[PDB]
Amino acid sequence: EVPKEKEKEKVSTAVLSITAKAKKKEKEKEKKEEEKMEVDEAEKKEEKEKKKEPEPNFQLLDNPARVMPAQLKVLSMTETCRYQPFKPLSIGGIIILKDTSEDIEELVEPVAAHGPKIEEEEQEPEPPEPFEYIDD
Amino acid sequence: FQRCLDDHKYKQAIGIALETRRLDVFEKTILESNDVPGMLAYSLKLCMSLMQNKQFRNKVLRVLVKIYMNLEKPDFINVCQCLIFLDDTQAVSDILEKLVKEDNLLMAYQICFDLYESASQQFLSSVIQNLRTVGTPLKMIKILSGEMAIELHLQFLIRNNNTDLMILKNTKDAVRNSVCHTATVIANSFMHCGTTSDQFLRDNLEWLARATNWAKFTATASLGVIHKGHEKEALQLMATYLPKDTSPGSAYQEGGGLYALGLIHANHGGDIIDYLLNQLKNASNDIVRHGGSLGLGLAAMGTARQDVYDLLKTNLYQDDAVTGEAAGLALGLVMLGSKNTQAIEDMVGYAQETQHEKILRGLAVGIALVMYGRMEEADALIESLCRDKDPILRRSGMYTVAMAYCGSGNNKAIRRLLHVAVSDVNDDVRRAAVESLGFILFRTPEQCPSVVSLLSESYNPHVRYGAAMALGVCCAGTGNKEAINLLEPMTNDPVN
Amino acid sequence: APAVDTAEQVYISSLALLKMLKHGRAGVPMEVMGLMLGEFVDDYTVRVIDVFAMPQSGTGVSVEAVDPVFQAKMLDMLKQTGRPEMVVGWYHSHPGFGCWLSGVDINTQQSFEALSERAVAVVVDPIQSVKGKVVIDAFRLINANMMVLGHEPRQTTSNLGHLNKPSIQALIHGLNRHYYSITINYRKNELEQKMLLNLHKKSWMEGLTLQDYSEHCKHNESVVKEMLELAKNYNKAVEEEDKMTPEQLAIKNVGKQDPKRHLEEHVDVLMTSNIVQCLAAMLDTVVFK
Amino acid sequence: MALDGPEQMELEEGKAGSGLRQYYLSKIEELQLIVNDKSQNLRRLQAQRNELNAKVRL
Amino acid sequence: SFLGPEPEDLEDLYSRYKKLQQELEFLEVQEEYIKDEQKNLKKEFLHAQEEVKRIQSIPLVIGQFLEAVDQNTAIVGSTTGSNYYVRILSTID
Repeated sequence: EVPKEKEKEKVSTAVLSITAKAKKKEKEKEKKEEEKMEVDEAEKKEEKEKKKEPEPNFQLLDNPARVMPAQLKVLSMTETCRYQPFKPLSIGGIIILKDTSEDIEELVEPVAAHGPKIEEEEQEPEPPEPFEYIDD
Repeated sequence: FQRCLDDHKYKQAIGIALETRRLDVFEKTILESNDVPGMLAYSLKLCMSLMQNKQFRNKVLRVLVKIYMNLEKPDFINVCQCLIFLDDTQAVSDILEKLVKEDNLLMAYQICFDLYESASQQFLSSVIQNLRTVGTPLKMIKILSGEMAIELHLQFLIRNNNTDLMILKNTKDAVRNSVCHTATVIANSFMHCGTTSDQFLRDNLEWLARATNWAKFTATASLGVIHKGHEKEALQLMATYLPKDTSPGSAYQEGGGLYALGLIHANHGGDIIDYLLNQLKNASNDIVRHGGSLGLGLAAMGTARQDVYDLLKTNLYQDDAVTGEAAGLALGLVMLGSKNTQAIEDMVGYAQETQHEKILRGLAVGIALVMYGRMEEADALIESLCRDKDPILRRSGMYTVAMAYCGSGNNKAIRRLLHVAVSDVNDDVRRAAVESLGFILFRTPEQCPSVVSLLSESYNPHVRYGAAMALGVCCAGTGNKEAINLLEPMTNDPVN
Repeated sequence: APAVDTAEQVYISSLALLKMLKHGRAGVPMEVMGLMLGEFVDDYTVRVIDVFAMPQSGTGVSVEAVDPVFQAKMLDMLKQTGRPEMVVGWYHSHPGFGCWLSGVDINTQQSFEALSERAVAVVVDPIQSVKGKVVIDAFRLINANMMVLGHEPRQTTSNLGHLNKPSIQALIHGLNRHYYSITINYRKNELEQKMLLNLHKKSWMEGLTLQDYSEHCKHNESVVKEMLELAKNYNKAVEEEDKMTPEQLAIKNVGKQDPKRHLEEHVDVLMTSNIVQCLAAMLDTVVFK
Repeated sequence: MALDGPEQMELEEGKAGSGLRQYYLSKIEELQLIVNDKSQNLRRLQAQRNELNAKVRL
Repeated sequence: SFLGPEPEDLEDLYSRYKKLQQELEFLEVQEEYIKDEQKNLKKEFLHAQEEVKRIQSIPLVIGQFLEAVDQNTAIVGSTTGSNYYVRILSTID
């Protein structure tokens, strides 16, 4: 997170305790006829820090791949979620039978790259996009 | 087997067939199993797990590729496993030639994109010439080289990228950078892999100059990984540091700029290989030559050429200290995955000849790469190295077995590493041996925390460093519960 | 800076480690030093081919300790054999301080430092070093002013640490500031090792050699008598004597002059001697007769 | 199947093939014995070693 | 009579067992070496013992043992007429 930002917020919280404390103490409840003491009006100060949350979720083993029982769609050349290391089987699932990529065999697509046919079906537009363009 | 044939289960068939060791039997004695995904893939792993005998395994894998090749749909998974494991041209060539008949242009591409990630990088170059003859449905070349392929992965890496510079800024700004300099550059180099973070490097030019010694080399060197497969920015960044454009700073910075260049363009080497080749001839001296030597070997993978081997071999003979280390690694990279007697000879013999420490380490890893998927043939080599007079040579044997045996986990390989470790009190051999185990065992990764624990208990904290490593590699794609807890007391220990 | 400055591992040959130790030991308690003769290879390897000592004195490990007479004389010998060497650096022993540099050492360390940035001051095990397994470390000494400029971190890089304390935190502070226990490896080959392993040629005869039978028979008799005494003490003990703490055990299971231990020592010595003495005599008799 | 229940045929009927499974399981039963004693023996040496390590580190 | 899928399930029991047996064979090799590892640890030990031996030798001061309060630390009176609470090297009996 970086500390720099965190210091700024700690000082801003403090201003509040100082201001309430100031007025309240000043009122004489021990030099008027009534005495209920002015020492009971002893407040203290506060600050604010923050640090990243630790929370282990979807852990079968400490750092498997974190197996979800539920699936989502991810686009080629993207993790819309964030993918997890080493699942050859859980990537591919069943290829979608409405997409412009479909094929002759199902689930022949691990995270080692594959390019399915468009002979089988064409529907959705094809997007080619290397970094070739950016390089040269 | 006939009761089994009658039930019509392929899964039962491979298991029994295995026991018998007969090829016709594995396919089904009269062919009736035609499922292409699932059960078929399972056998290949089964044959590897139980058996430790290559010859029969290579025959089974190969027979299974040909029987499916006759079928209209072959699978791309089955040829990729043979291709790495056998180090045989045939498996991929057989399926792609049938594909000509089909004129599924599309099918051929799918196999090729797959081939590049999975298979040996060096091996792909030899495969290209033979595929052209059998015929394709040429267009194949761009993907198999890896030029096209790498560029598509770069759009993936860059868009998703998220990881800030800010951590690096605070420490560098606060106090003088020399030791801190090393710390910044490796963390920085690794995080921004395949994305544009040239931003930091370019303004904080001053950052690299303040450094000294090896840290200095490491700083310029670090850049290449960040700019992996950017052909745009790669040349520009490296220029400052090179005598190409002013303010080179020192020899360390120039050497590191060549190393970075070799890293960026590796595995599709085009225009860059010829410049670094000329530079190799020309300089042939210490700190500058180290990076150039290293890069040259990397650039050569995935296009091949003999010329790179000879030049690294002459460079090694001359007895330059710094560059010798790079030379050794690079000889192992070029020849790779076929076995070459010259490569193994030159690196092994040279170790004995030099008393210079940098050169030694470099060779020791180097002999290991070229032996990749030899299996049993590596045994004779590790034993010799271990038998040798020098303690450094004993470490070089451990490398040899580590690379070769992967893709199996066998009894044979483990027994000799351990042997070295007990016989010798010596701190280096014990630590060395423990790492190599974790690689052999990652084909049943659960075994590794049990064996590594025993060794960590020892009096030498040296062994413990290796113990940490052994676990890491084994579990590196996906791990276990046990692997993490073993590592955890060592993190707390105050031995550095 | 385009400056080298880093930690230097010392590659010690077999003649050089044994010789330095010998000097150090001979020298006790007076501080003794000597030069390291060698060749430099690589870019942090400083190799000690050989060493010679500067005379044993109460004035040593000073710039006064190095004599031109001994150094020249010693160098001249090497030439006839045809060995060219350069002064790679210097070694010393402090047997009234640890394996750290001391204040008297600093002047000498500085002169060699200025001359060769690749000359180190090596402290060699004498018998005073508390953390002594024959751990030899080589250090260079800088001052505080240099450290804040950032000269100090360069020196520390590229070495494996290890903690020692043979003389409290003051030693440790200097130890970190220097290089911080630099790694020493030894250059050896199998042929040299084997010469060091065997005590003598004579083991061949001696291993076979037996005393007098009468004396062997006496040994057996002496132990038995000894064991017989301990026996009474074992008998009460057996009821527990698996317990922690010797103070508690003293009353319970006769932990005062522990019978288990006494009996085990008596049994080990008796055993090995009787078999070896029987075996030898009997084997020799069949070959000779 | 079981280690019980006689039935006719074996040529391709398949009761024999299942019956062989019950015998295949006898083979693992032979093997389970070697393995437990190997774990116990390794453990014996580890106890002794852990005890030796503790002294040196200490 | 069988022609069902049941021989697949029966196969699996055997298939899992064979890989598990293989893991154990790795452990067999390790059992032989670990007996050797002890012998090497004893070698390291003996060299490590030389380290305690240096403190055990001069310079030494002579004291007199008042009594042992516990194993790891005790109460002693040195020959200076000053008493110190000090540690016991490798829990002397």
